[PDB]
Amino acid sequence: NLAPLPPHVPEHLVFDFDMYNPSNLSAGVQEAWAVLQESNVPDLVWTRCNGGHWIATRGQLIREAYEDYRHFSSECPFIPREAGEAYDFIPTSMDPPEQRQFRALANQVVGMPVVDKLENRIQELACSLIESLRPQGQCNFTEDYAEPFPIRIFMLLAGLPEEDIPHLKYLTDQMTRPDGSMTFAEAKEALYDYLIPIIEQRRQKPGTDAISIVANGQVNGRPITSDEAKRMCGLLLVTGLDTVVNFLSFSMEFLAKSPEHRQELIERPERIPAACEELLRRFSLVADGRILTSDYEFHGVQLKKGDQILLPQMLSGLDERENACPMHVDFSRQKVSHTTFGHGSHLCLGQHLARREIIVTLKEWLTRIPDFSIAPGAQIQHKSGIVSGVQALPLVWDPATTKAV
Ligand code: HEM
Ligand SMILES: CC1(C)[C@@H]2CC[C@@]1(C)C(=O)C2
Ligand SMILES: [C-]#N
Ligand SMILES: [K+]
Repeated sequence: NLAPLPPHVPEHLVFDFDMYNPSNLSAGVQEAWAVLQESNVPDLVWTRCNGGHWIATRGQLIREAYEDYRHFSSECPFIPREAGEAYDFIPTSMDPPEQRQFRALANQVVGMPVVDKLENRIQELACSLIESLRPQGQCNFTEDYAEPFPIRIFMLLAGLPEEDIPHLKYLTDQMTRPDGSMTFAEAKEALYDYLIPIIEQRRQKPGTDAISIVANGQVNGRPITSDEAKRMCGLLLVTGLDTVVNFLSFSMEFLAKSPEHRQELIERPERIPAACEELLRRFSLVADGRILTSDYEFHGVQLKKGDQILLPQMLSGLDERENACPMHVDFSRQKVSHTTFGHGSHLCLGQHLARREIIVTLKEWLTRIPDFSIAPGAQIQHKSGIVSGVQALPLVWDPATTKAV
């Protein structure tokens, strides 16, 4: 239901947006969040949904808030409060100065130099998945590619068996888009239950995989603790299993619906990187936030110590103040402004991996299956949460229009 309005919040600022089930969800998840940017809606509103919390609705305030870690702390970054309180992943639950030492370690496992180590495997897996599908003339995109492609790359990098994917993917989904079977804290404890013996094993007998690297790592010249190792590795599983998986489906849904845009990339494949950036703006999908460390007046609004504020990464690039005609996809857009990978000191470490996976998917799919569409009569359903997503994506094509490479 709606939580009682706290005394410090003016009634004129209330807008009861539900981030886990927004009212306009049938029109598409980005469209549903974009209701927060309609002419009647203030820059900063309070929703009584999900325990009650602020929402910044415009890219200027979202950016400003992500920059100001002094007032807007990452200690409690998820809504609802019980999720944000339980949330203890590293580095994401930490503020500078303490956060930074852990970033460098995490960067060692998921950063640009590891994208180079994985380059050929990424390329090979994309091609082999797509070639297997190509003659079928149809697929369920979410299960047949969007999941297996980034997840199998992640499980390889982490040296975890592919048979563990259904369990880990269930747990990860409960943290970002819960179905009600588990609280965030239960899902977290089950993820840690999984990781504890693995971290033990790999500190005793280190391998080359990402878990071994983290668990035997140093932070600013000193040994990482077992606890600390567990809390990153937890973060890495979540990051490996959810965002790219969902983003791929938004992108491919759009391409299936937009022959002109597919055409553009088939005829001008050099535009694929710019196209990746524009889709990252248009189909942005993350929304977490921060907790107020003290009473603070922010843009004429009185925020109180301990208030949660949702700072939707998704909204900055959709803000017409940042990008003209923001719901239009324009691969030639001159300045693509977005905060899809976050903003400030927690800027996504995985972004170089993500872009590689997106760019590879677009190139290799369009090479083999240039001409495809949504299955006739299918209605595509989205789901909203910390990371929003696509429930299912049935595609079809004529195998006669495809090319085995
Ligand atoms: C399209 C795909 C992706 C999107 C949209 C995305 C988005 C984000 C966002 C918005 C944050 C910041 C959260 C905050 O400020 O509270 C973040 C942090 C992070 N991401 Fe990603 N991400 C993607 C892919 C990945 C991948 C594939 C990995 C793993 C290889 C990854 C690893 C991380 C890590 C380790 C952090 C934490 C950095 C820190 O807290 O200092 N991300 N991501
Ligand atoms: C909000 C995020 C995208 C960011 C990386 C994974 C994620 C789900 C987090 O818990 C922090
Ligand atoms: C990041 N996910
Ligand atoms: K916490």
